[PDB]
Amino acid sequence: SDRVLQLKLGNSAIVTQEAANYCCAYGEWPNYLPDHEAVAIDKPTQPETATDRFYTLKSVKWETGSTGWWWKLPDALNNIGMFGQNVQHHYLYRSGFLIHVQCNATKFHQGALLVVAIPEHQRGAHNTNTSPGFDDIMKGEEGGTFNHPYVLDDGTSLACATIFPHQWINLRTNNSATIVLPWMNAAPMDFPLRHNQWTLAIIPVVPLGTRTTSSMVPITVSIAPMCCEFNGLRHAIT
Amino acid sequence: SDRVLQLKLGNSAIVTQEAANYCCAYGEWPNYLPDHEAVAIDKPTQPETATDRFYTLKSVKWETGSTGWWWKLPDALNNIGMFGQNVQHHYLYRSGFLIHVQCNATKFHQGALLVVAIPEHQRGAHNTNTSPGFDDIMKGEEGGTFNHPYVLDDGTSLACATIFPHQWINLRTNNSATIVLPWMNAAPMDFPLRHNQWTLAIIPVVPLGTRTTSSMVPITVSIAPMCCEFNGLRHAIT
Amino acid sequence: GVPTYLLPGSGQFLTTDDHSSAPALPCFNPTPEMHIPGQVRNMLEVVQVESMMEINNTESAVGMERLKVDISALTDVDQLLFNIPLDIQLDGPLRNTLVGNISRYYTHWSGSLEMTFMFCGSFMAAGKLILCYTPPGGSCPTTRETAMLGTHIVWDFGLQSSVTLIIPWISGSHYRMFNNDAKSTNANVGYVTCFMQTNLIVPSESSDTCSLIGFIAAKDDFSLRLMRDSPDIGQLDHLHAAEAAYQ
Amino acid sequence: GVPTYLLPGSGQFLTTDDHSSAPALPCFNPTPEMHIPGQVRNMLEVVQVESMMEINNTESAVGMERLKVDISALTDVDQLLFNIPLDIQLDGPLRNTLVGNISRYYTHWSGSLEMTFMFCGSFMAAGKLILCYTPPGGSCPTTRETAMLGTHIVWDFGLQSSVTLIIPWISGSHYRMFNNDAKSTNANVGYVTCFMQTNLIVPSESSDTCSLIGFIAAKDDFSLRLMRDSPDIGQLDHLHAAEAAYQ
Amino acid sequence: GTHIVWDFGLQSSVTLIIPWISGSHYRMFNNDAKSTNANVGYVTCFMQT
Amino acid sequence: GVPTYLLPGSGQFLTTDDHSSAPALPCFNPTPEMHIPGQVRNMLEVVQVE
Amino acid sequence: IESIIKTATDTVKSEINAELGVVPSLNAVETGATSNTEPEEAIQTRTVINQHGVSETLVENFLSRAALVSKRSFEYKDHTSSTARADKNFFKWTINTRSFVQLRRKLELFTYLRFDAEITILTTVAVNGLPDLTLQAMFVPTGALTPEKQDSFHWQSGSNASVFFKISDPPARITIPFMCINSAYSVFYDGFAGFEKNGLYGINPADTIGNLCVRIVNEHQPVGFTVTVRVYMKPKHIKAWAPRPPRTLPYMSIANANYKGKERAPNALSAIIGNRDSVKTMPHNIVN
Amino acid sequence: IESIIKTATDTVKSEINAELGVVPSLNAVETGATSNTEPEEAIQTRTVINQHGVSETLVENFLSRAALVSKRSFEYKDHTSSTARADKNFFKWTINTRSFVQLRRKLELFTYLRFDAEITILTTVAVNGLPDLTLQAMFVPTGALTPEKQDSFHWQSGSNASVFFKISDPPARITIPFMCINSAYSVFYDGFAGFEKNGLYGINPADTIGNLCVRIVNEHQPVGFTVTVRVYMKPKHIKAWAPRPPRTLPYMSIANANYKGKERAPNALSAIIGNRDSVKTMPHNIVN
Amino acid sequence: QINFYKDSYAASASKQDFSQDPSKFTEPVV
Amino acid sequence: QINFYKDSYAASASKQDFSQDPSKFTEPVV
Repeated sequence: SDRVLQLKLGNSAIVTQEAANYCCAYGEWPNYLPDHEAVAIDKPTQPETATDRFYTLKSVKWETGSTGWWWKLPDALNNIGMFGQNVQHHYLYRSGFLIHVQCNATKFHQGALLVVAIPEHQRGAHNTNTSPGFDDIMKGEEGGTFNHPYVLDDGTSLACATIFPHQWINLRTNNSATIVLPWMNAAPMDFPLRHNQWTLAIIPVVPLGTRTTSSMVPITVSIAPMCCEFNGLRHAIT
Repeated sequence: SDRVLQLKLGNSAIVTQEAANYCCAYGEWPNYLPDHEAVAIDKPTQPETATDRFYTLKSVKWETGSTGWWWKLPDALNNIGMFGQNVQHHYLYRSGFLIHVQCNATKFHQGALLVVAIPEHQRGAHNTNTSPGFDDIMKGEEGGTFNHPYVLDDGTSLACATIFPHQWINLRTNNSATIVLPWMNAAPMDFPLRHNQWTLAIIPVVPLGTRTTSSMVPITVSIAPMCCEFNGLRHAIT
Repeated sequence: GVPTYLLPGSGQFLTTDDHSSAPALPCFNPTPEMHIPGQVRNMLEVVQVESMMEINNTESAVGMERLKVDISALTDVDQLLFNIPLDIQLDGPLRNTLVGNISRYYTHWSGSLEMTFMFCGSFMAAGKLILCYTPPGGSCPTTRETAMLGTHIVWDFGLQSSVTLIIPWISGSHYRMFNNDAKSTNANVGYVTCFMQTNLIVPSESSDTCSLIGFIAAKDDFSLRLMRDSPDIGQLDHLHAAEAAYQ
Repeated sequence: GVPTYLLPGSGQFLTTDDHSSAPALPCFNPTPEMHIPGQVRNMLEVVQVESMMEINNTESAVGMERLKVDISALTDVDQLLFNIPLDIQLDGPLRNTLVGNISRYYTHWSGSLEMTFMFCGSFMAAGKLILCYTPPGGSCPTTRETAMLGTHIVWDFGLQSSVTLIIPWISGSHYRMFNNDAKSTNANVGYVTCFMQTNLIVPSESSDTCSLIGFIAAKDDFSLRLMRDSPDIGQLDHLHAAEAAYQ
Repeated sequence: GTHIVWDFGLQSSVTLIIPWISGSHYRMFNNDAKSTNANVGYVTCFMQT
Repeated sequence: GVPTYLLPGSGQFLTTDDHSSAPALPCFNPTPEMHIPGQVRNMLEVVQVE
Repeated sequence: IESIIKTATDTVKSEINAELGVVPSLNAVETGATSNTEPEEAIQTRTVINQHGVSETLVENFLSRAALVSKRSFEYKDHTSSTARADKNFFKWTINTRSFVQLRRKLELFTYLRFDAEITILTTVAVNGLPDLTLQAMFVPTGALTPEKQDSFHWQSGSNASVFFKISDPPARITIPFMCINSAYSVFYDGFAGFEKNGLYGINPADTIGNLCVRIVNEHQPVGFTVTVRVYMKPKHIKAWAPRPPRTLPYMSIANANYKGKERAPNALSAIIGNRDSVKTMPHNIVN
Repeated sequence: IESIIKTATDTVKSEINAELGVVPSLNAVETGATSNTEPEEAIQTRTVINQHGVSETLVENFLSRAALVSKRSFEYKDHTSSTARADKNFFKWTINTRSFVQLRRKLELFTYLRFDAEITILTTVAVNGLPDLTLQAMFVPTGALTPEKQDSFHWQSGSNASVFFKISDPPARITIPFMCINSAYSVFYDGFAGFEKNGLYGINPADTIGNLCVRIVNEHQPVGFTVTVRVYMKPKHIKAWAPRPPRTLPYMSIANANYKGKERAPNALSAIIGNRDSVKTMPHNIVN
Repeated sequence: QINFYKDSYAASASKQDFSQDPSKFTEPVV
Repeated sequence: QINFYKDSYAASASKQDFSQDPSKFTEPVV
């Protein structure tokens, strides 16, 4: 019953027939900023269909020697569509996210995906005291490959990464994880071009293995912003 | 509607047709000393028409290279009329003031006057540790020219001088500022010949500029004492 | 008697502690409270009063020329006249203001600002200006097409000689810090720029170079917390006659 | 005044004392509380979340191969696949878990555990496993006839891809200690072993070496007390740039 | 644009609803496929995975 | 016991402080108050005399 | 309109306003009133329930922070051979807010102040082991007889409020009341104290608290010690009237408001705020 | 379902369960939910009234233990000949939870923390008899003017909250409030502080408390002393959001989450948990 | 708060007077 | 418990909040 799932946001819609469930992250559904929590006094633009929709990122090739993939939000979406133009034209944004990660293979393939959405993923560089620069963190639409996903690239543990909002894409059971992220920041709104609240992290805990003809199995990510607000209108930056 | 203003005090009266408003200083209108605040026990003489009237000071020539003008109250009025004779014959006085500064030019002239009434304007001398003497402070009816009005001659800022009761004579908009000063002293009454509570300060923030024939533009000051009391009768001093 | 024990923090002089202390002069009768005009019971009364900006904080503006901005008739279209650094907590045109000098006794500040510009040309001088508050993130806008996308006010020169550019409190955080870093997301406020909407147009008998006095106050939204000592004042040695206060 | 006397324990700084202390910034207004998602008010919320065991804590399993257990088709009958050291408080597969890292901030722990094993073979891969929690006292059972006498779960591989081996709280004592002695009656928990119930049977196009991801959480029975500092972290010298926090 | 993402499982068909997005109430024939009164849009299909 | 802490101003002898102090002679019975003429309870009685 | 304001004010939402006659952005500075243009009236706002407390900007909380007002290191030794200018184990101090500029600029924000001084006297000692010296800090009024020796008979304190305290003790804290003859301390006194023309300008003795004569009660010890006595004043029960421009230029003296300014901007005479290149030059520009 | 839980939950008794359709041991990890298989639902239990309190696992009790955050031994002597790098009788310290790894790993369990710092400053002294030195610990905000000398005029503390304390006294304990501009301290800040691309990654200055400038109030004494000032921070009134994996690898720096790991297991990069022989090898085996 | 002295000035600082009137400064006009 | 200060943050640690919700972690699903 819960294996089929249609997610209608804006003009976008995604059906999936092998779904596990959809994780409302920390039991919290996205909402607009209420008046008692509001800080910016000007009226925020809430486009409600130009941004609240599935922006499908570039697929990444799920392979044998793959270590992982990570997309930082909203850095993955700051140049895509009307979410990107609202990001560049506004100082503030407040948006939840509805990540729907697509990855399917045959009934003969095996593998497990830790589709985990990490709030405030302060990365660390390996074997140096220099902090990761702007190019090492803000990859944009492409995302980044994990260097050491066993420690989640910040010295922590992958083994405890299920404390975050996560779902699993076990190619045996399902083929789509869905994580519905609220606004996770200490501030009510924030500057999108220099801060990323959620970091979608996709990790091969069990690698792609089969004995049949090796078709390309990619991992497609469709991140939908939810309940977007934008304060502080100005010229675009990009 | 508020551009015309007639101020009837005693036998004196002043109409003005380009007025901004009249500033009741710190939201306080002058009054006589009440019995619960009274200190001197003898019955004060309250002449009510011999002093409560506009004593028009000498006009000062508003020019290009002018730095400013200041009149200390009641030092400007301790030798003028029946206010001056009540000052010289009495140890105490308690009087509010109604300063009406007149300065008009054509509709082709430009300039801005910071007509600001500074309570307890302890002046400072420049580039010396010697305090300003009696002649540097108690100028009398003539008043004094500011030496460095950008710092109000006491190291403070002209930029914050609008914290005091002030009005502006912008020759574009109006031609008369009117500041209605109450009794501003920690003591209820005081000795007039050695203390000055209010200091009217008139500062060229925008200098007098035009391209027409350079008529003399002066600044005329008409200070009216209000609600005068005088205790401690004796012989005159002058 | 009463079994007590000293906590950590016993016998230490915190400067900002609030405890009743021993009266030196017992049964003292203070002077009775007289109604003195203009009582400040809260420093945000002082902050909400307008006070002149030094927008002309350049060289060759000596003293009082720093408080006014000289605008002229221009032959080019839509030119920049001035831009204002909006760092209250840092050095700039807002520093020597009532909103500025009081907020430099604090570190975290919130609430909306209020820029008022009084034109001081002739009555015959007609002109129009735009006053664009750009929220931060990008560079200071140098063309008017870049700046009017932000929060602005267009101002005609007639009977009323002043507009209010309300600088709205647009921040992600509840407050904003001092950091000595004017380019920080926690500290930067934005950029107020001014452009010729049309032009400053004077006749042959008015002065061609009119002036603008720029004020800033704060609004009722304004707030200050995390009190610090002011960086506006310093003390290298003892002041003069301070040794004579002991003699 | 008030006749007092200092007790023993006066003027001493206990680190874990709970006393009201002097506010440095008086009449401070903190930032208003915003509803941030996912508040932890009790660390047993963090413990009851599943988290991967490193059952494959061997050499030649480099990095992420330690989180999964490779099981294969076997020609012998009823073979041992893996066994799990159950010492939460000591080093072992349970250490780098949410039930493990939080309990190493404590010494005495109670309540039932919860082992969940997610099979990650193909959909065509069919198999059955037994997961025997043996209560302690004897050796780790190496044959299945020895181990299925204990608490076990038999698990078929079909639509649902995970069982829960509830490790019941079987202890004489109310809690269990850390001692650096894994063989103590107060500290030892037992042995979870896994055997082929039938076999892992894959077709010719599935991979012959399927995987098992082993999770452990705790239950609502779980409890922790006697807080200590974690042995999972150490500090030999000062960290880098820690001298630069003073400069 | 308006899209639908479709998984291949038990149900073997999606419906891409082409919504009536037009300024005009109707749409013409003109022999001009590039006209604002006649052109409808473009349905494309891409590999999701 | 009672968690206390010493303020600044602890252990200092202010001369004009007004605190109850330890009686040297306990259960002392002072001499009974006799009506002596001309009690000054306020020094402004002394001042108002010519 | 006097009203109780505990938090900063809320922001009401507003809509598109296109109205003749009502021009709320247009205001008159020439009246002297600060512009009453609400943010609702100027731009289009949302509903914001502002919970920011204004309590730390209270003038009581502004000025009731115990700031330094006096500091003398003075030698503690045999003074039989020393000159007759240094402190022979005692110092008089006319209690004076003007000596240290952080508290001075805060108290010179206002014209009239009504506060109670909470004097905390921190005595600290250095060797030219440390002794546990006892100190007397006799409060003498303004102009009254100040002692001439360490062991002079003015220190017997028949009526002057002495406070006896030790170095090993917590710092001696007394409360000087509101001791002005007027209803507020004249922070600035535009006038003269005397009736003759020789009086010092600006120095009202009613603003002056009094003398703080501080001696070390112990006799002279065979080795000399440098005893530094810091005095901290906390204004409390504060009523404040008529705020002023904060002083921008550096102070020159404690007796007056003389000014010289820095040599260059910032805080110079010809240029208080630091200079930039042009009026259209942004100094801290976000260049990417 | 939010509920008040004071003790650990009771265990109900259960019987033989042989039921089609209801498979409580079978659960779905792929949903991300932790398995709701009760111990009653998996094995056959008895009635257990569990009275074990959960109060010591409270996040308030977890983090309100006063842990070390700063430690400087600094020389206390004549600094007229010393180099211009060492502490000339004062040290500034940007208040920083990241310097010591026991409190750091506890505070980095969560993403967002809302706590009040209960700063206890333990000053201890050694000789290069012990003096009873008085210390000032002036709390400077983040980035504000820090003093340059021991006897500089920044220490007069016109508004900065100085705490004056002695070595012989009990340790000075003050309460730093919740001083973030946001509604919680961002323990991890995935982002940059500045608008330009030169900003330091991970360091939110809103997470930074401020500076703790600590000097010794006494002058220099003829012999030199090594004064070690330990600062202990107790988080209190703690609200905590979004817990994280505890850090397994050793810390490299205080400015970032860089990792190198140990050379060998345990806590190495390629192997966090210590190795064993095989997956079917039990290390601590009861062999009799 | 505590105030075991006989003088009302000797008490702690009265940090409770939230009555403010900015309209005698921002709108000092009649 | 005692709290003779004028600031509510200056009090002792509030070790009384026994409200917990593990179901936003153990069952975060819809």
